[PDB]
Amino acid sequence: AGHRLVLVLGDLHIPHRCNSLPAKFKKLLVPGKIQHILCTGNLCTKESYDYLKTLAGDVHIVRGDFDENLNYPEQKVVTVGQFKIGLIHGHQVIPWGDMASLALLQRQFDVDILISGHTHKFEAFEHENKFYINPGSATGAYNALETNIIPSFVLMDIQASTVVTYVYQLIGDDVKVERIEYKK
Amino acid sequence: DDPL
Repeated sequence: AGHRLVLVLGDLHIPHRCNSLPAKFKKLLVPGKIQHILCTGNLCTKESYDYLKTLAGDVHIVRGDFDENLNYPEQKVVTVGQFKIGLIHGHQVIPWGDMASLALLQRQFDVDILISGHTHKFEAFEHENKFYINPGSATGAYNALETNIIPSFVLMDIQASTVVTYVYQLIGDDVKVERIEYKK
Repeated sequence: DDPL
């Protein structure tokens, strides 16, 4: 209806570390449903960019540290509905995934939601009025810290003052979905 | 539901 569906994913590392998204993620990612894609980077080649384009017309990608495409911006600020959203791959946040370092970027970008990746660990939490999302790695690709990476991605359902974030994780060989709500 |  009046909802805006945003797919948030990244750190695919195709084809160096993985060949494809999990079979059970691809069944759920069908064309014609998602309005926008925000990708944290590390695709890492044009084949995965083309795959995202089959899912939505509006694909937004920031530059990861293993991306072949050096034209992607380092970071991006977009507005969807009433929400300003920041996007960055996250290898620039020191130390990795530190919320103090993430918070300074939030203030620097003046965004309601900050999306980052690079850790391959899904996290979504609200902190001092602001919302922070890491979709993890959609392929479960190994990391330079690894320890059992779980494939995952995020869907944001944006309607009026609320964001409903859905987390899809591959745990065992079953897709577990969790739902977290954020209000501006 | 979920959208997928």
